[PDB]
Amino acid sequence: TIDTCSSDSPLSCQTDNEASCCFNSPGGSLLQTQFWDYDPSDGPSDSWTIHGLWPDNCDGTYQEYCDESREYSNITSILEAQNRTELLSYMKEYWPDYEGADEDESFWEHEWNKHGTCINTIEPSCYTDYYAQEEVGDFFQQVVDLFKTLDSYTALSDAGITPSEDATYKLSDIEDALAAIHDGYPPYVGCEDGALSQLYYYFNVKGSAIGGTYVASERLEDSNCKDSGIKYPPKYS
Ligand SMILES: *[C@@H]1O[C@H](CO)[C@@H](O[C@@H]2O[C@H](CO)[C@@H](O)[C@H](O)[C@H]2NC(C)=O)[C@H](O)[C@H]1NC(C)=O
Ligand SMILES: *[C@@H]1O[C@H](CO)[C@@H](O)[C@H](O)[C@H]1NC(C)=O
Repeated sequence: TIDTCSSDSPLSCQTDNEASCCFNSPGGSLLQTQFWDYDPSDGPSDSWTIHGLWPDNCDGTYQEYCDESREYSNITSILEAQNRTELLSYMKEYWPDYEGADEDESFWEHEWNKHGTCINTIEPSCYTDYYAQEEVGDFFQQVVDLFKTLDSYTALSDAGITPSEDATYKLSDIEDALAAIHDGYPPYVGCEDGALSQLYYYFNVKGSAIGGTYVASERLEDSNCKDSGIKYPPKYS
């Protein structure tokens, strides 16, 4: 399985170290991203859903599509062959493609192909007793594991911010509510058509992107929402 690194490994971006299986670089800013899909709606009525996990450069630029030799068109088959049946079921529910389950496969391919291949600490050479595409399955499990710790809907709700046909909301309230689950660092807050739509939670990493310690870090992009008037549309309305 993946190599392990010391829990006092140096923090990506925040320190100056050499890329290795125990140092995420140049992709040292890891973004756990989420969606609020209301039209069409997906996922539970009271949960956001997974967009992905992206390695950005420390300056906010990013690499994409970093390894054509490890791009795939069969993520669902890879997960089944690895017996990750509960992970796959969870993905269908919490990492949906909005268009429908039949588009889930292409969405997951996109996320692995585009972004997973750019996570340097995930490469096969970072494994003991590697088996073909082990890191692909490991990556999907890690996204889910991080997502589970970032329950945006509850954090918002606890701050009095719940989807509504009529209520509208202030950016800074949205930001503060979400910062409370992220060590005081707000996520990127993305709106569409004046509706709350996307979140990026930024982290730096001690050790490997699989299994290392994810440390809440400062957002490298703030928001494209207006300061107020933000709609939080109810799902399945
Ligand atoms: C998913 O697709 C990949 C890419 O084709 C499969 O891995 C290849 O398997 C072929 C045919 O068995 C091997 O000869 C190649 O060497 C493999 N390529 C790599 C990069 O490993 C993989 O087996 C597929 N997985 C499942 C479960 O269907
Ligand atoms: C999945 O189970 C099959 C059949 O038991 C086994 O051959 C295979 O090695 C397993 N793979 C993993 C990753 O657990």
